[PDB]
Amino acid sequence: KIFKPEELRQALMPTLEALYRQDPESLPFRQPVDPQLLGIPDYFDIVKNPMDLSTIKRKLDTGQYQEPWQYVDDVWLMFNNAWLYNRKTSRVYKFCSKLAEVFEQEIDPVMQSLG
Ligand SMILES: CCOc1ccc(C(C)=O)cc1-c1cc(NC(=O)c2ccco2)cc(-c2c(C)on(C)c2=O)c1
Repeated sequence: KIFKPEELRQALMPTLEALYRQDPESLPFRQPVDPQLLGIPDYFDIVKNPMDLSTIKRKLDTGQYQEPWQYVDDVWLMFNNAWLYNRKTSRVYKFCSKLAEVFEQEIDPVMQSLG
């Protein structure tokens, strides 16, 4: 179907806020990765399509998504980037896995209610 921006925002924002409420696990993901500020200069050699919570939130707030799977795609892109770049034993990788667990619990009833 065709989705109105306000409809997508009201339905999907709670799933995004569930990620933000994870503390400390959302902290690596709330703003875009700046490899200079973080001291990880090889980041963009590995992560070619960056994504983060602030970008997703702004896109959802300002109507940049036409349909809900575009939002889901961006969330998983953020997770996949972090699992690709960070080592399996690293703190940031483990934090990512926690966010993905939360997202999987929240997203399916919302997607079913949408469409
Ligand atoms: C270099 C190691 O950091 C990273 C490496 C890789 C990635 C990714 C997303 O692949 C992200 C980080 C990372 C981590 C944290 N915090 C913690 O790990 C933490 C908090 C408490 C305990 O541990 C904050 C920020 C951060 C940002 C993005 O914007 N601001 C502002 C920030 O502070 C970035």
